[PDB]
Amino acid sequence: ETDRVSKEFIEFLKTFHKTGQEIYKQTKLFLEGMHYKRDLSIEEQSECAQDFYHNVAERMQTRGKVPPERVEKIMDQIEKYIMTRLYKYVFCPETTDDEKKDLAIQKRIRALRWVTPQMLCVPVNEDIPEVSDMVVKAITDIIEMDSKRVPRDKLACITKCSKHIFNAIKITKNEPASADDFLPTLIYIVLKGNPPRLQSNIQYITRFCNPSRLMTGEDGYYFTNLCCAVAFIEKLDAQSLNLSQEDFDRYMSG
Ligand SMILES: [Mg+2]
Repeated sequence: ETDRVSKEFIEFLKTFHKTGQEIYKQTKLFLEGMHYKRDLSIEEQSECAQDFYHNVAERMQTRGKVPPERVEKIMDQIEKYIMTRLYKYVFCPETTDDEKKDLAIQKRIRALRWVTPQMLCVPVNEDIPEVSDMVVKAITDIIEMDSKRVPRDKLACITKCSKHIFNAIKITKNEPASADDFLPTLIYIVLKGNPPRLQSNIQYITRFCNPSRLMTGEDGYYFTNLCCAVAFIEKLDAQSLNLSQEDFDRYMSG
């Protein structure tokens, strides 16, 4: 696969022949350097990648007189390339509590399989085949996030998931979904899906995705909601589900 990305990257840079070859050298040198920084904290490595993005984006416009309109495409090609290559080294580092967190969240979600959409006031009626299918399609995308290496592709999965969510809500209510309808539905989808390495995926995106795509409202709104969904689940309690500590503890055990 990576060879496919390398070919696509090299072929893509010839398109800009002049500046292209230059960017390729800079990119190859950045990776060579990251090899020597493998032992640093994931935060610092994230900083090297974030700086690399910034510095290369400001080196074309100037030295290459490249149109600020074509830059975006290029940057996406660069992220695809380097992240496709760093993935094995920066995703869920043994040097972080990423794995311990993936496990706690997984165990946590697995212990909450008794939580119903009703308890969460979720505007989703799975007794309606169409809605049920929307729900499973949503889960599919959230789960497939883990199989993607590039942060942008991981984001695309989150977006595809949320779009199935809105249709599930639309069909159930027979009208457009309200603002307050989303988050509860996403929490439900995550509870029923228990997405692989949820915490590692969230951190990876936050660490190596071009920040320009995370708080711009586009995929940023969806990403923020998923983080908010995980946090909601982490601290979910009796009152949270609209119950008395009594009931809650009953379910949680028996
Ligand atoms: Mg889909």
